[PDB]
Amino acid sequence: PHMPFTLASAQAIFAGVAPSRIPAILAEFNRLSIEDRLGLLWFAYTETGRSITRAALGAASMSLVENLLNEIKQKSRAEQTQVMIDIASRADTPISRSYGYFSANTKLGFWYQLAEWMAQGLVAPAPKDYQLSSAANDLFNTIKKLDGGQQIQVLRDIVVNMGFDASVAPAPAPKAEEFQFERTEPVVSGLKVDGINDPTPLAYFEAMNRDDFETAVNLFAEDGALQPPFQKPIVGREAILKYMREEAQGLNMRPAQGIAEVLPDGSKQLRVTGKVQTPWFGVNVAMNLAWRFALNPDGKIFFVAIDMLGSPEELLNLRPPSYR
Ligand SMILES: CC1=C(/C=C/C(C)=C/C=C/C(C)=C/C=C/C=C(C)/C=C/C=C(C)/C=C/C2=C(C)C(=O)CCC2(C)C)C(C)(C)CCC1
Repeated sequence: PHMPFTLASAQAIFAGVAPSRIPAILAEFNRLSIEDRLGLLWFAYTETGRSITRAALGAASMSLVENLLNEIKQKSRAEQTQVMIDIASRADTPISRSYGYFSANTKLGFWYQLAEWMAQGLVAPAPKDYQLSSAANDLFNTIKKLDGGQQIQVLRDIVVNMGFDASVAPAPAPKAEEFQFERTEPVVSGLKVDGINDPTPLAYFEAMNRDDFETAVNLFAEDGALQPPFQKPIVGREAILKYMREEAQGLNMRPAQGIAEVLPDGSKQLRVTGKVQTPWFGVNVAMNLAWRFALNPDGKIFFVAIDMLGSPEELLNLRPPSYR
């Protein structure tokens, strides 16, 4: 009584989340000292900071970054050093709580602008000067082996999980942290995805590529879910649309091959792969992704998982029975 999908059985399609070195890297990072973490972030960012899109965030998000960074700027070098520690360790402090309330791209923008100020000498370069442990230097080496997309996904996971959240069920973020980006490249040309004819996943890509989230969210079942890489599923159309507006806007998605299986009741499981650009890096970083779709018999998306991949070989279709 495989059908219909539940969230669990949907999560399990095509052997579940694509295998990755990222979880072990994040777990190892989280066991380091706070100084080792900040120092490693300085070096990790020194690889990738050149290719970051300058001036990416919109006005309202930039105002939040700049207000908080102002409060930081007029602290002493010692207090500034301590504030980076408080945020990075998710300490209960006013500034760490303020950071905790930021949507994800506002958090990334905060550190971007801080890193610029650290270069103007407007803020203490304490991360630059931290003495890394062997464990930290070993982890650095491991990270440098990841592909470009994997490296920025590690940075992102680390940055967005910083700050203190005082509430177990916080409010949705302000409507001004929505639609943060303005596109630079033309919308991706009408997709041919070798192996995928089903109109649902093709409409999904078409809508997301032109920021048409009203279309995209209406492709979901009422109780449908969207699972971002190494994140919990976002469930129902209200939550999914809010998330799409906050975090899935301005992406260029180039799925190019995939496969389907039809279940006896007409449900369908699909796994599509290809390359995606984030407005944070533009054409500079092509992330290798897989989308795993579970469709109900009416063609609605019950579930879509987005898995971060690491290699060209992971783009190919998986091989039953184990889906390797
Ligand atoms: C901290 C720190 C520092 C500064 C760090 C800085 C400055 C880091 C900046 C990092 C940035 C900017 C990273 C951005 C990463 C963005 C990524 C990896 C985006 C991936 C997006 C994906 C994969 C989306 C795919 C999706 C698809 C395809 C769907 O179909 C549905 C939606 C969605 C799931 C969204 C300094 C140096 C001061 C030292 C002290 C500590």
